[PDB]
Amino acid sequence: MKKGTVKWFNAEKGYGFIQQEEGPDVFVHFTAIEADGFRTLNEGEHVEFEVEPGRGGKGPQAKKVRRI
Repeated sequence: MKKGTVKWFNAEKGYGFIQQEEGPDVFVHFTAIEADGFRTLNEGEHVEFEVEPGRGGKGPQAKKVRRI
């Protein structure tokens, strides 16, 4: 499980990328956010994402994202 602030999350297409203390590179989609309402994050806000293996096109994906 990883936690960090988001840098940008395109809701139009349904994709985004979260950044941690260092800002590696995680693949997150609108269908990967688990919140109470509209599945999406906020630019400059904190959110916990669960990097998964066979989930992200590149590898580690936010299989489980949470609003913070």
